[PDB]
Amino acid sequence: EADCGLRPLFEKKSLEDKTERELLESYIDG
Amino acid sequence: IVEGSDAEIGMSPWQVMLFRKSPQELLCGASLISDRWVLTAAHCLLYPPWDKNFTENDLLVRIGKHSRTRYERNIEKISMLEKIYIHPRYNWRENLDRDIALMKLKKPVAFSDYIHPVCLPDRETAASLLQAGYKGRVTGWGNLKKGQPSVLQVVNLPIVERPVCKDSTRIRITDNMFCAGYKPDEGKRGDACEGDSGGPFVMKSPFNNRWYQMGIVSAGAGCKYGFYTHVFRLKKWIQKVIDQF
Repeated sequence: EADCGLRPLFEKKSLEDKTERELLESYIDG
Repeated sequence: IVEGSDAEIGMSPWQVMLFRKSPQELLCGASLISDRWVLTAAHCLLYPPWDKNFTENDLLVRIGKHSRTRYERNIEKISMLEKIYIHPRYNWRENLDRDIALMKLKKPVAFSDYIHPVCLPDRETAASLLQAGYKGRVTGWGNLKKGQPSVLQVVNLPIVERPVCKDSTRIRITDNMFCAGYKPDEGKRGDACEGDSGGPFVMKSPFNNRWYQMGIVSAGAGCKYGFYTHVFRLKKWIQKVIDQF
């Protein structure tokens, strides 16, 4: 709850899931 | 999920599965927002048009799951629904307005690398990330088009402008909801199918790297745009229920 939103096997290890970048790119545009 | 793909283990530690007791099968999806609280759609439990009225004992929640069917020792935990809270102003007779529900667990579940709660939005986050064009993420074990996915599916899709949401249907989309999905001329497809309802619609905030639940799967586009519950719009209600217990 104070550590919510951060994934033990991804954020907590500096790893990016298969397609999250796509989301990031959306904020930009492409 | 349609046009999605097998998710990576622990890629969504807040995904919750609403498993029915008989016939034993998947009913819906949900998210973990605390050690005792689960969030899902209202129609996943109570929907008169289909003679649907599930009591707390009619099922339970499987948390930290990956496979759709296989039991998963030392990975998934099973909880017992203590109480269900459907939104008072949730109407089904017209358009699933305020299609949301809270489920409290009889016993708090411990977190793991597979079980972890997601953060709820706030005006800043919501107001900044809830913008047409921006892509959110949805997950679930819902159907595909066999039509049964082996493991949890995942897909990312754009938020559609409220104006466009409206025209795309005769349903009076309220402000407690928002539509997401691609326009037919986008080429790429992907949306929440039946079974993914009650599932989390999330976004990764760039201002703090954490994942936030913007919506709940209310009306998957297909298997047109999908309709989701505006989580922030109803945050006031959520707390009211939380502080209440």
